[PDB]
Amino acid sequence: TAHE
Amino acid sequence: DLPKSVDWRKKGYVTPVKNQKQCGSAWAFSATGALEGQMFRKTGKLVSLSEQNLVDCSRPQGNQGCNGGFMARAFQYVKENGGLDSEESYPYVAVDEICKYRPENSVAQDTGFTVVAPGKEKALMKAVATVGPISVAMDAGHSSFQFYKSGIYFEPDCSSKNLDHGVLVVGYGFEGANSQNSKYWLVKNSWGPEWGSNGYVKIAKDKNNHCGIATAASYPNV
Ligand SMILES: [Cl-]
Repeated sequence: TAHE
Repeated sequence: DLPKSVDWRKKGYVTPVKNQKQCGSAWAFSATGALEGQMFRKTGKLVSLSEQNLVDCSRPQGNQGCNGGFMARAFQYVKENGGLDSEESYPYVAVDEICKYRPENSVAQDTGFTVVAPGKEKALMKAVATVGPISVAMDAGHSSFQFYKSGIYFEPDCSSKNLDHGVLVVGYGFEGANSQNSKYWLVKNSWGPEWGSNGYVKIAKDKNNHCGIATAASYPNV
């Protein structure tokens, strides 16, 4: 849900 | 005229390599890395900053802790929050927990952030040379990245637009004697000192924005  | 190579680690702007472990919080390590360099530029003092503080407290700004997030949203939280605690006072445990931000333990502030033009590697070179380490997103979704060890990383299946991992550009350089040949970005990862080259990776530079390094770069304004 975005960068991880 | 920009220098032929830059390495902010040799000037005291960068903390030792950290490890996010089993939590999708690289966005938080990238953000603390950039704020660490800007606070060092501002005060001459290097102080490790709390990734956990960002994981636990920046959901209102649109981050989702161990489930992912964005460095720009993290710098927005620090601005709105009025501060950020140190690594020491708000330790990293790699799981989503209750926000325990304590203003008396804040060691950093920012007023917002600056963005580098999307996809412009020479704008990023200029930012790295004149400001300090820069937060960036990249496509790290490959076994070749997972098992990277040394040399200039180049992956054919890399994407310059669909990115999945936050990192920190601490400099740039080249191999050999020609400063314009086989160039690379010096990048700090958050998978521990044991991964890659003492926790770092050299990513191909000026090769059509390889892995999206200059697609979403930014730094906090201190
Ligand atoms: Cl971001």
